[PDB]
Amino acid sequence: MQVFIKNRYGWTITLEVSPTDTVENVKQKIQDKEGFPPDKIRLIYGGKQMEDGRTLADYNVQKDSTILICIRDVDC
Amino acid sequence: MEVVWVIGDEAILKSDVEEARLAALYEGRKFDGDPYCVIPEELAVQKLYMHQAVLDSIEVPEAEVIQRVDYQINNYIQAMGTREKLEEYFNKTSTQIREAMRENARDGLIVQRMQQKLVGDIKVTPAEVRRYFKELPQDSIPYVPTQVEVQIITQQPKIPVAEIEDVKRRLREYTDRINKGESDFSTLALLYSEDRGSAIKGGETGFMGKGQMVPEYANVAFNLQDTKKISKIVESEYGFHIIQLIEKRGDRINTRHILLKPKVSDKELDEANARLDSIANDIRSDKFTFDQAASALSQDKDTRNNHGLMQNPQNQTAKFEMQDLPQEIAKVVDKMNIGEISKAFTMVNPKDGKEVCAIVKLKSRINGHKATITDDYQNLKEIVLDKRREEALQKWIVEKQKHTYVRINPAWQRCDFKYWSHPQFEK
Repeated sequence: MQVFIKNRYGWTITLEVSPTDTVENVKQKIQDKEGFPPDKIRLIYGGKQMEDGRTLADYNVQKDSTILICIRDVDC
Repeated sequence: MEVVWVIGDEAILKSDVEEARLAALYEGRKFDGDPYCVIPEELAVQKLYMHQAVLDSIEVPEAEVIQRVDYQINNYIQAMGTREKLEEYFNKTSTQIREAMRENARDGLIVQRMQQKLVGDIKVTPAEVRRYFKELPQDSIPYVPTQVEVQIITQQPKIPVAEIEDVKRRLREYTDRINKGESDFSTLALLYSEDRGSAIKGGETGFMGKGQMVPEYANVAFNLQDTKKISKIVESEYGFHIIQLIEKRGDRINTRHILLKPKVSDKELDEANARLDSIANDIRSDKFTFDQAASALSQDKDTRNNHGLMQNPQNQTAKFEMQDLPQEIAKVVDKMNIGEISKAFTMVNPKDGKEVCAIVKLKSRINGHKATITDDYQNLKEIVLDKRREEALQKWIVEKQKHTYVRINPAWQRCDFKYWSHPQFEK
């Protein structure tokens, strides 16, 4: 149950999730794997900024779909 | 036609529009108007500012640009944790990133100088501030977030003598082997120089004016008489150098160098924090005050002459919102009472990239509140100032475009533009 995380600069990882995962948790799964601080992470799907207190189901995040990332005070 | 908008002899392309729309996307901007129209117009307004800046010879010294870039990179490393992540995220070396960032930093600083010139003489009176706010709804009073004042004492960790000696030993050995034909300068720089950006070019800096080099390096480099002699060991803020001349070409010199950095260990960081904790203990004992300790003992150039009081670059005052603080200080201050002195902690200062050790005192904390004219004047005044500045710049844009060559792609003719009432649709 995996999705792609992508920024605007050639960087993309694959991240293991569940549709029941909250957004602040995927942001934790990224800090776990790559070390970025989640209070600074911004996630975007279908052009909407992902509210922390919601789930991938709530945004209809499908599998092998791409989530966009930027980081506050770095690139957004 | 890929051209959207011409300003003078500069074109805004559809690809430029797409990039700006994606930037707005990642920033999560919300648009009251049509972004198809709003964004190209914003790109054209930017070109008007740059255009006027050419006419008015508004220039930004390269020094100030590099300082802003270095400041941002350091903030970036703080946000990303490590330099190595930052490099992965942009998928570029720190020096490639510095290069890319300089254009945007220069242009940003040019526009800001252009705007200050255009609308810097705007003033507001207290009566005007009161009026602006009296004349608005109840739910639209500005909230002033919690703001702290913070005093700091900093000390660099001490490098053990044996480590400085080890660096000097290697530099004399590199010097010896190159002089004797046993090793070439470029190979030793590739292998050993810790200036990453020049090392991969066999130590070559590229051409540089005297003021663009740290002074200890400039002194030594312009005294070099030929392309064979290796300079004496010279210490700079970056570490220890040996320098060889490549070419004097005009007023600027190209050199190659090998930079060695003495190592800071956990042992020296611990010892520095212990000296600072001892200083803190004397202040808690009232042997001397925090003000006196900062003025006598702190190595923080920016604050040591004013009792260690930190200055907020955001609002020009001593008042910080918690997010305007260096992240290591914010985290310590958050747990602190007024008047407390922190345990000593290691941080990376954002102005130079160097690990330093610090203690901070919480001078004051003012909890969040609705603003009042009596006690939050500066806060309310800045709001009103910024609105009057904005109104002046909008009026200026309308005058400037009437005196500038402009052409708009006719696929945008249905747009309601802010600043152009009857634009010419040729290009």
